[PDB]
Amino acid sequence: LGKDHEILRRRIENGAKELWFFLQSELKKLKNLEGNELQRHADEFLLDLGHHERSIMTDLYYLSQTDGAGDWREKEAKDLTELVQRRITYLQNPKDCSKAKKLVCNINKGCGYGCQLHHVVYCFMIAYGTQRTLILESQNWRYATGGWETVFRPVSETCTDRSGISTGHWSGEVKDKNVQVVELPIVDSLHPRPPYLPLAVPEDLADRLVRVHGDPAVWWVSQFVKYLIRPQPWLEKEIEEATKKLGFKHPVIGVHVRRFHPIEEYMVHVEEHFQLLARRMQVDKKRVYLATDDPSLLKEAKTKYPNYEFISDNSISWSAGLHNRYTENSLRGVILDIHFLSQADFLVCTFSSQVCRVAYEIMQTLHPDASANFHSLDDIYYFGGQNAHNQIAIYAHQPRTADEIPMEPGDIIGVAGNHWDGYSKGVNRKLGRTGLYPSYKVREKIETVKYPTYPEAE
Amino acid sequence: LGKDHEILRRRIENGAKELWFFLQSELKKLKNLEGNELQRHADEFLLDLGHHERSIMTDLYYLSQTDGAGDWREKEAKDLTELVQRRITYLQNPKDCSKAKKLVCNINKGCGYGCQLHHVVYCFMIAYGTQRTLILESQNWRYATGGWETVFRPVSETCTDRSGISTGHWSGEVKDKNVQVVELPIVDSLHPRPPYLPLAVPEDLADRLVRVHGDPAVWWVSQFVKYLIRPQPWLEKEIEEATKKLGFKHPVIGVHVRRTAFHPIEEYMVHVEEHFQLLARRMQVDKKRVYLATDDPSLLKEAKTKYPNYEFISDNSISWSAGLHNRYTENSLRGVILDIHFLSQADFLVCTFSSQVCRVAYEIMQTLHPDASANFHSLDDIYYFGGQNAHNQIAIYAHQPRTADEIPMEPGDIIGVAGNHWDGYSKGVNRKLGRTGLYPSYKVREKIETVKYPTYPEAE
Repeated sequence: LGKDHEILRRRIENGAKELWFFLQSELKKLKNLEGNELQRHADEFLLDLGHHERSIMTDLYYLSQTDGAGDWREKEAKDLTELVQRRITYLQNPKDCSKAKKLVCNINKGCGYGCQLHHVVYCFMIAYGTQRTLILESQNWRYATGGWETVFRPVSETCTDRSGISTGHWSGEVKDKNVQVVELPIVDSLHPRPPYLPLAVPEDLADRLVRVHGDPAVWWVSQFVKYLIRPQPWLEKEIEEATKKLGFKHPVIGVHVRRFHPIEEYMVHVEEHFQLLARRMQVDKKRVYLATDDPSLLKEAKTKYPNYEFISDNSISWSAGLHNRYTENSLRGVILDIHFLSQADFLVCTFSSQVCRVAYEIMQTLHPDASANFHSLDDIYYFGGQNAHNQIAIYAHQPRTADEIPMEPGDIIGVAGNHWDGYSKGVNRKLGRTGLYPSYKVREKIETVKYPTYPEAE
Repeated sequence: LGKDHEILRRRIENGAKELWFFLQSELKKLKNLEGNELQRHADEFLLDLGHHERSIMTDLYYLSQTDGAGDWREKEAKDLTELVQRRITYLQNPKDCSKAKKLVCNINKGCGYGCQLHHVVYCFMIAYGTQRTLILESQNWRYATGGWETVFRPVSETCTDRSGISTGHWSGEVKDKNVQVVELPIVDSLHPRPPYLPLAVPEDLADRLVRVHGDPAVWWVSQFVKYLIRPQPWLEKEIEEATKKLGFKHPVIGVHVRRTAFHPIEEYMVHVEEHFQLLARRMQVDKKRVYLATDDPSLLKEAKTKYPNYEFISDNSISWSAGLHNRYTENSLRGVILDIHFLSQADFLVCTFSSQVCRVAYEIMQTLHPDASANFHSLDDIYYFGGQNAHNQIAIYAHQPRTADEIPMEPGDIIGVAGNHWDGYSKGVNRKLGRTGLYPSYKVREKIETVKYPTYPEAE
């Protein structure tokens, strides 16, 4: 046992105990107050509770790093991603492309870039589960009519055509067993649905992922996002150029405001996380990378928060003007916004937005475990077309109001979202009742699927 | 890293985060309430907070045990005890008693049993640090005039005689280097004071102690209590007989109510009930049992009627099991020994640490578990040893006072702690500023003190 590990564990334990002592005393005094004197004491109470709670979270962070734990998690998370990327590269590059089993995906889904990119991810994951090389068709792509390879590297180096003896639309893995080239439609009306969909994770990787990562579902999704967005050299140059031009530097918190939530809703979580980071590092300046579709928000945020340095992409052209002809005008902004949001140390946004979801997923590829480096103002993490997200009640709950649902340990709860107020909303599937329940009284139900493991990739 | 260790660490982290969400939401609702709506909401707020807080503590307990941590902590605590007890046994049993350096302690201090036992402990710790065999003088002991050896084993098997070529009262370890037999007085007016006193721990054990125990100071004190209270075979049979006669079984919480400051029984039982609610999260509590030791003869009846679901066990004996032993021990010694025993054997201790008896029980409790430093709640004082050196802390987070009763602090300020008010604030002196007042208990860290004790390597 590590000495620092035990010191930190006891201070976390005693810190939470002193917090319980503090809460009982101040709440007792709070009961004998009225009116304006009650307002001040409650506000001072909350300010004192914030620093106390952040000291517990700080010791918890030190605990996750102490006695070689941080180095092991970086090493283990690096081996897991290198294993998956090697499996994907092996699948994507068969020796003879003319006799390879293939799955065809068309990027031209009737939606925006964030939704279109998630379409190819859902394509890629199903291709991975069916042992089919992913062939991406992207002619007349709305963001770059030259195709996908105009911006990113091709999804394969040896097999990029759709030649084969037989071709058919998706109708089932067993039914399409002897169909060489299977065309996959959008997830909206896919039938039959294979098991190779979020939020399940590969059964052969589940034990190692749960040990290393707080949300293995996003990590699995992120491995296909990571492979897809391997940039062409010109784009890699542009990204490095924008980093120098914009002065993107750490520490920095990414904020994505899609437009309704005022800027103050986003900033109260930015200010709170900067106070947390200040407990364990020097914060030279509070930096926020602002990505928004509201052009009047940048000047609103700068004047409302004069002690914050706001970094944002306002360019009307690529660094090299030659690239303006091959990419649609709005592709530059979304690629840069998603990049810098994914590079940030913390992400404040709304997970109902595809753009923040993509940035959150890429963030998981840049750190051993960045599952908690976010705060969404509405939805929890999800993937379009995922199977049902279920939780398991660990502690009993008896409803206080009619809006709450009862829970017994072992009950399967289908969560709709987290209200970030101590309660979550969902359906108790054992009863068919939908309502609120304490968020701490449930745990996540991690699903697994028997994927191919591709032993030849070694 | 172990999988359960990582799952528990995250659930503790996420459980604390959801607690912060819950606190922010409900406190914002409380700001817009009046009268009975405010009272009823806060009470339901407290009830929800308690269960939520106990789930975090429960996960923290599981964290302390996962992936072989519990078994390792037990074997390491066992090795540290057997090492110290070997060193004490080696010192106390020299081959040639006539030539051995000695320290003479007289048990007949003008105070009660708890105070007298701690006097010998303070003797034994100094004798350990000065490499002198402890010679215990206990004739006309007010609890057993036949001597200390009437109840417990003698402190030595080979050297209980006080012969030496020279003798003198304590005048300092340097001046007494050639005084073979040194008489040590009470700690009250001891001059000069040696470094072998609480709350410092031996520096050769300090690293392993901090790694394994939450309060190494009590553990170091408990080693000398453990060696002294080695019972004679008849006392060992009495304790075994009283255990069966009282029905003492686990789980059980020890409660000591000394009333000769007054605390109502509810002041103790709120922490008794809270700890049983905690234990009910990780074990099936067949019955809420309490061992009650008190100097108030009417309290046992009061506790039974006010808490009908509790099984109250207490010492009520008028004599030993074997009546022969009544003739050699004073009547009150039986109750104190049995109370200290069963309080120390309890899974949790609720009392007032200003009472010597509860402190003795808390110290002995440390010899019964790997780390029982947190298995208590005192209604007043924090732990202390009579005559200890200044108990200091180190401020780790800055504090700006809100009221005139608070003191400011900066990281690194040595804080002399006077006590913990158990309301989030402690009371002490900022020695840098010379100011005394309140400060948040979580903003300071314990300052562990070390002393170069002899290590007695020949004892291996």
